[PDB]
Amino acid sequence: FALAQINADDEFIGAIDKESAEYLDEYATLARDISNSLTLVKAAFGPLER
Amino acid sequence: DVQEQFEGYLREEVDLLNKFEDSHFKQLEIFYTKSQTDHVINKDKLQFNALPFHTTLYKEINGKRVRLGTLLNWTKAERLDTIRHESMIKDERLRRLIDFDYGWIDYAVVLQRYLDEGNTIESANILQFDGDFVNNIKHPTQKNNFLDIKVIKECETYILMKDDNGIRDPDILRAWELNSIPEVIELDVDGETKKFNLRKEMIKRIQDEAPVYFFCNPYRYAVANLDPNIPEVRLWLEYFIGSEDFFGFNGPNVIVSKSLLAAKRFEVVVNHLRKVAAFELDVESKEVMNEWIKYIMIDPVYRSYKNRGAFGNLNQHVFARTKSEGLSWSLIDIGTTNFELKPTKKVAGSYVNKFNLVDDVLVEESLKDLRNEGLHKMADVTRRMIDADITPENVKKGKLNRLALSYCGYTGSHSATAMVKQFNDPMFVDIVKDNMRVYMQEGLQKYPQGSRKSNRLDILFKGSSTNEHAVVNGRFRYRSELYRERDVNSSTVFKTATPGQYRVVKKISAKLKSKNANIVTHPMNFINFKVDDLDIVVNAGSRLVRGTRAKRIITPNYGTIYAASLMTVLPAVRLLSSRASNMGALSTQGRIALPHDVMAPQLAVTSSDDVSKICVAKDFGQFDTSQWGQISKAHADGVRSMKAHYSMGHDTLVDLDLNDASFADLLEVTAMSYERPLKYKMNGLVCESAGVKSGELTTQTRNTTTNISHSTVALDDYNNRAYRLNLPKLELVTDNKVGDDSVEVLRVVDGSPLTPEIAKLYVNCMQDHADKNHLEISAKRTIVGNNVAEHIKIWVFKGYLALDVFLDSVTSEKNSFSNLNYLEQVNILYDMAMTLMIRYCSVQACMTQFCNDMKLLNGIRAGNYTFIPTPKIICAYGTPEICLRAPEIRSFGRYLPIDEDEYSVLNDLVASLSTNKPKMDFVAQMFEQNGNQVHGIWLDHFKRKNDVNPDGGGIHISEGLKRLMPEYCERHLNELVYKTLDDKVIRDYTSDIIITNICKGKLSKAPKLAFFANFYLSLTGFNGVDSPYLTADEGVKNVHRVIGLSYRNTLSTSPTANVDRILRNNPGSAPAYLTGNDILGVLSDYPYQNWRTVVELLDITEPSATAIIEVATNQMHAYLADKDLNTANLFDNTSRTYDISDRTYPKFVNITSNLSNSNRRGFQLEAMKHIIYMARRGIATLANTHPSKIGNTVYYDY
Amino acid sequence: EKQKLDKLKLFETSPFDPLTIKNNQDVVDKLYATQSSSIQEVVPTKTFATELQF
Repeated sequence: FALAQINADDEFIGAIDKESAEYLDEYATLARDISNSLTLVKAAFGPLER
Repeated sequence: DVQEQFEGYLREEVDLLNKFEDSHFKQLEIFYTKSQTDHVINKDKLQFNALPFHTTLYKEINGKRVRLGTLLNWTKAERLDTIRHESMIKDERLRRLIDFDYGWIDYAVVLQRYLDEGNTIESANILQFDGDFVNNIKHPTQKNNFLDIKVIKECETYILMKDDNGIRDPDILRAWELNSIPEVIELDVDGETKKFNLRKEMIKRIQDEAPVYFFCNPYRYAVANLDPNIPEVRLWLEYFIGSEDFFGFNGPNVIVSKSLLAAKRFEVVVNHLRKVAAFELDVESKEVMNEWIKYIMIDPVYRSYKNRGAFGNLNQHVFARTKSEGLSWSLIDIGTTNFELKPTKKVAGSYVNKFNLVDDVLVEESLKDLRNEGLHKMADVTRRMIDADITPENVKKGKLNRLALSYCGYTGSHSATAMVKQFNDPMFVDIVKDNMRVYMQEGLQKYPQGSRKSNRLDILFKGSSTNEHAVVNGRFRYRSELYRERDVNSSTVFKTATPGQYRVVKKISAKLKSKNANIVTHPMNFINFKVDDLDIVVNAGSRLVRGTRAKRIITPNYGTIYAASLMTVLPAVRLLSSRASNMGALSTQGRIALPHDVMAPQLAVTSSDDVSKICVAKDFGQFDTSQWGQISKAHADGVRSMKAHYSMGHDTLVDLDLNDASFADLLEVTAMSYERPLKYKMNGLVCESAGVKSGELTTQTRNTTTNISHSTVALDDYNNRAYRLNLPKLELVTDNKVGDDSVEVLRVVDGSPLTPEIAKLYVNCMQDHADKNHLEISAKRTIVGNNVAEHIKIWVFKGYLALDVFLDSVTSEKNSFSNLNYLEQVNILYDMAMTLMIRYCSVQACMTQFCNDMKLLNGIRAGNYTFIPTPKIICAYGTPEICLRAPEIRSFGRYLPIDEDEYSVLNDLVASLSTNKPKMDFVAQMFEQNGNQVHGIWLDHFKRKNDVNPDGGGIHISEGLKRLMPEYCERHLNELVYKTLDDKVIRDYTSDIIITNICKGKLSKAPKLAFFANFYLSLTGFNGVDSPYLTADEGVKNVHRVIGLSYRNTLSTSPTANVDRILRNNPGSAPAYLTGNDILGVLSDYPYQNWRTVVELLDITEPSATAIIEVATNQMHAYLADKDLNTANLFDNTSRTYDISDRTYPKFVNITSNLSNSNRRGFQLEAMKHIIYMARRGIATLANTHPSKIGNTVYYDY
Repeated sequence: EKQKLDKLKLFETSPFDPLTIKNNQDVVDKLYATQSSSIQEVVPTKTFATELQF
């Protein structure tokens, strides 16, 4: 009923750019951690049995 | 960012309020010693004893304490010897002051410090008795034909009349040493009469001629303000302690010691101090006031009476030749009621074309008289101001002469002498007869209810000087826990069963002299009329005026003549008073508040490039002698002319019954009252009048008719002369004619500029028809010009306004200030300060004066205790809620950021400060002791006529409805009679109740606020026009520039007045006793859904009922806003000058919600308060009902 | 500073404003008590009216 008009200010865009950098860094770190964990789990643990 | 600035300004307001209260308490800490205890109103328990001399009453609420006020217990007066006592007083001069009356003790010790500073004052010469006065006493009797004067008959008092061997102006009281002849022989017809001249001149003249009634205790004021180091205070002291001139006050009267008019010097010096402080006069003005205070200290009053004429002649021509362009306004739509002041560009250089008659010979004669008196500097500055430019300092210097005249205060001539002076052409009589006839015809056409016999009783009730009145005798008893054991005496206060409670009785026996009480109790005097009532005498009243103007004498008509006048002449007066929009200026209503609107045509003419338009002002004096004789008979014939329209009538006057007499008889009796001489008495002197007679409700009509006839004949004569010798003719544009003062604008027909020949010819008036003395007096009285005009103490000059200065609150007639309750006194002071701010006084000076006035108020006195409440009651509800920096806006204190608990406790305090229980108790006991007082005619006349079940629809009949309903009318009527009577005891009981309730911890619960809303502001543009009030403060002029100026057409009308108009216009529809206030209150009690049923139970016929319902529906906001405050003493002139109406609401208030009209208007005024507060600083804002930025992310619109 | 924020949020937490609250309260106040017993038996109570309109 009382929908507001979304207004994009310069400060919001700057904050969004900062968060874009943060997300890029965090995605890269997650990828590296996943690769390391895959290597560890392949090298360490073998098959399981009943 | 306007909202943040507004919030900061409110916070500064709170800070200023706290500082002001703290300063008040610190200042009161010196008059009484430092507070000894802090008594908590609720937490602590005290038994009304063992409380110290000075205590601070606090109240605790929500873990916080607020400062209610101060209590003073006069039993423990020993503490007061710490600051003031006879032991410290040592100097021999002040011992006599102490012995005369102890009230000076404080001031005395203060004076001693000055004496211990080493400085000593010198004695001053007191002027002695001038023997020639003995020749000026005349004792008239029948032997000398009462000195051959017609008006005087049956006189047993002396008269001060001018004589060759007598001093000039004998009536005016002179300051004299009291060692003058105790007993002087009088040379009457027998020659053996002896008169105690000293006794009469010391007793009668010190009270009748020169009353002094200070608003506060004069000793306290002298201590607070009269600083010895001030040169004026030193000069007065030289006249006060030097030569040992002593005076004091006992009860209401003044007692002197060695010199007459001693207290007048005190009045004059305090007036000098206050006026100099308020006006913020420049150094030159300070010098001329030093000169005047030196010159008139010898005789406080008589010197002013000498220079009245010179001062008037000089002030008439102030700014006559001004080179300055000044303001400019448009002359468009000048001849209609809808005229408004609008700006319009004017080409420079119009000053040479303007011309104002100066009558230079008289100006130089007045200047020479001023030099002879020794007022050289004032004469020089007035002469300079005659031709100077326009500046606030210049206009203050011009009005400085009237400032000087305002020094004396309330001064009047001898009562009997004033009586004898005041009391003593066929075309003209034809014109005045025609004008009176046309006025009577219009009045009878507009309001014809008087003729009908049925409406006579209602009109008589709604509408004195009757010989016989009833008397009420009884004893009023009440229980007081406030006195002491010592005070118990068998006469008044009785020791009762309770150890601490006493019973105080006061014996009353008083006559119900008021018009309404006499009307209800004794109507046969008003109704029945005998011929002999045209010959009986009626007591007269005397009213002194501020300044040195002539004393006013009021001569009421007799009751029967009053009823006849109500029936016949009242419609004409009512029609004359009513002026509405869309009417021509030269109309009956148009020809005859807000200074700018009333003087608007003159204000526009005096600032205009057009030079054909001229302003002519006429003042008529001593026209009662002209009113004697022919024109009185002309008025009588004009009234008689209406008898041809009414059938039943008698040839001559006969005794009649008011409700049975035909209208012709009433018209004839009014004509006889108009034309026959009437007898009046006061102070043992009886006089007869055949002129205007100063009869109430009739002076205005007769005076304006005579003035209209004068103007008509004068204009016709000038036109005839202009035809005889070739000169451009004149034509009347608009006119205003109030009392004997008239101002009209005349336009030259051919458009040629005004010439001194034209002005001279118009001034000459009746040339070759009357004596040269008439021409001379006409020249002295009137003025004609294009630059400066005057009317009812309003001075207009080149599009600028100037008000009068004779207005203050320290000294008042009849000392009524000292009788009212605390809140009424606060309201009176506030109102006087407000009306001061519009003229010559800024917020700084006026607010300082107001704070000092507050600091010296007497306080609630009861028994031997005194309460001084906190000064923060101004912002509280019930008092005018004001912010200090913006005092004009009333009821603005709610929005201030005061703590909620603090504001609540303040509201309860101010609510408890006024109670209605004592009046109810007094009325109830009077009824139980004296019984019924209403006549049987009013008992039978007020009966239920609408034929409606009293039970109603079974709805809840409240107390007010039962009071006003017809079947219970009789008791209600009696209450009115007993509400007429006023006596000391009700207010002493009120003070006692206030004291007991306050100290016991009982605070009355304040009523809720009708309207309250926070409005959020935004920037916007200007709308108004610059203020003609040049002398006014900067804030008011800024408000005029932002919002605008108001007008009588656009001015709002109070709902009570509207309901009164509706009731009066339709007599017989509603009971006569019903007033607008009562109906409005009972409607405000009930929900509107049942309002109709309510008006059925009040026996209101349909024409009044529907209109009353509509008024209540549309105008309940005004009644609800001012419900809890008695606005009888509030005439907010500065607030009225602002334009707050429907014309300015759309540009400054934005309300989008759907609300009823009353609520909408109330909230519009609420927004207007914020708008005015902001606009006082020159910022124009728009109010909205919603913030622009609720959240840091969200922003709102519309 | 929290008081100003709370007062501002009051405007958005509800669709009413003090003007409209006063207008609505001017309708049901004293309405039920004034009428007779029989009419009172066939009209809503004041608390009921406040519950409906708020």
